Amino acid sequence: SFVEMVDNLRGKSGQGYYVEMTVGSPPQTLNILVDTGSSNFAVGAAPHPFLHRYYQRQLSSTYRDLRKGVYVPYTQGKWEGELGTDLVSIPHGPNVTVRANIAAITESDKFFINGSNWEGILGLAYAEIARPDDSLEPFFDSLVKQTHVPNLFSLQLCGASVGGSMIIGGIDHSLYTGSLWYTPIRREWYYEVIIVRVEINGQDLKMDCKEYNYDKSIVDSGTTNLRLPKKVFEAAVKSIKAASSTEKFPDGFWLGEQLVCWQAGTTPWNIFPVISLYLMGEVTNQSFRITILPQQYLRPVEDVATSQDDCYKFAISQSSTGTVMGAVIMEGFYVVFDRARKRIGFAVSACHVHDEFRTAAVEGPFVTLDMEDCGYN
Ligand SMILES: COCc1cc2cc(c1)C(=O)N[C@H]([C@H](O)CNCc1cccc(C(C)C)c1)C[C@H](C)CCOCCCCN2
Repeated sequence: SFVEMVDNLRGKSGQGYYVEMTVGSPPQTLNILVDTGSSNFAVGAAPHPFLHRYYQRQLSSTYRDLRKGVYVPYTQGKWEGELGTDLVSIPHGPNVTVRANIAAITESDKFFINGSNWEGILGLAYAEIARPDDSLEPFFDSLVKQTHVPNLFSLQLCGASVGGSMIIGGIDHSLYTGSLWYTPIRREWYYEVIIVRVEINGQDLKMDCKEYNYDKSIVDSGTTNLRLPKKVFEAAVKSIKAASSTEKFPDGFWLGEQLVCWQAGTTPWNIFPVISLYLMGEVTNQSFRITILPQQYLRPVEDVATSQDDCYKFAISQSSTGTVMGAVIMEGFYVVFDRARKRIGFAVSACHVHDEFRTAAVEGPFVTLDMEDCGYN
C-alpha cells in the first residue's frame, strides 16, 4: 500500500520539502516541512505576513491545551509558542489518525519564508533533542505507539519546482536501483553517523578522520547545504578551487554569497570534482561510499538579471557544530531511516542526478581499519 505515498512531497529549491497534513476536528489542512534535523512538531497558529493560513485552535473540538510554553532555536531561525495536543492525519500517507503534541507558533524570527507554501514543521529525530525537554514525545514516536505502522520511514528527495516521496512505515522498491548500504545510527538524538574517509576526484583528503566528525555528523533534510567543520571545509575548498582553476570566480562565490552564471547550456560541469564520503558499515572493518556530483553542490538559482543564463550558488559551507549532510547530499539517493534496527540506508534514487560522463553512486564493500577511532568524544 506504499504506492499511495509516492510523490507526496513538494518544495521550492533551497526552501525544504513538505507534506500535506491535517490537524484538529474538523480537519484543517496545512503544508508541513519534513525535518530529520529536529524533533518538534509545530505550526503557525497566528497571523504572519508570510503565512497563507494557520492552525485555529478555537475551531477544533479535539484541541487540548497543555498550559506550558515552548521555544526552539535552530541554526537559522527561531520561534516560540504554546503547547497542546490534537488529532493529526496525513492524507497521502498511512490511513490512521494520531493524537500528537503540537507547538502552536505565536511569534517567530526568520523562520517562515516569503512565499514558501508551507506553514509548519515536522521534526522527525529523537526525543533527546526535543524542546522544552525530552519528555515531549515527538510525532513519529506517537505514531508508532498508537498504530501498527512499523518504526521506520524513507525519504526520496528529488532535485531541481522540486518533488519527492516520504514512505511512512517501509521501503518502496520502485524508488531505487542497486543495493541499499547501511550505516549505524551512532546515538539516538540527531540522526548521527560516522564518516571514516573523504575523497575528492579520487584523492584522499588525508586528515585524521576525527576531523570529519568534529563534533558530530548528522543527516538533516531541513538544511540545504553540505556543511563541513572549518578544517575540513578549508581543505575541500582548496581542492575544488584547484580542480576548477581553468576559470576564476569572485571569492564571495566560495563563501556562498555571490552566484555565478554561464551562457545557457554551457555550464562547465567537467571541471568540478566529485566528492566521495565513506561511512561506517554494518560488519567489522567494513565501510561503503557515496559519491556526490557537482550538479548536487552547485545549487541552481534564478537569475535576478535580464539575461537568461544558468546561474548557481556554491552549496558547501562552513560549520562550527559538526558535519551536516543536508538536502543537496540527500537528493538523488533513497535514504532509509531504519529506527527499529538503529541504522540508515543509502541507495541510488530513481530520480538520480545526471551527468554526461559521470554518475552518482553508492558502492561497497570497502575495508577500513580502526573506524571506531573516527568518532569524536
Ligand atoms: C548554511 O546553513 C544555514 C541553514 C540553512 C538552512 C536551514 C538551516 C540552516 C536550519 O537551521 N535548519 C533547521 C534544522 O532543524 C537544523 N538541524 C540541525 C540543528 C541545528 C541547531 C539546532 C537544532 C535543534 C533545534 C535540534 C538542530 C530547520 C529549519 C529552521 C527549517 C526551515 O528552513 C527550511 C529552509 C531553509 C534550509 N536551509
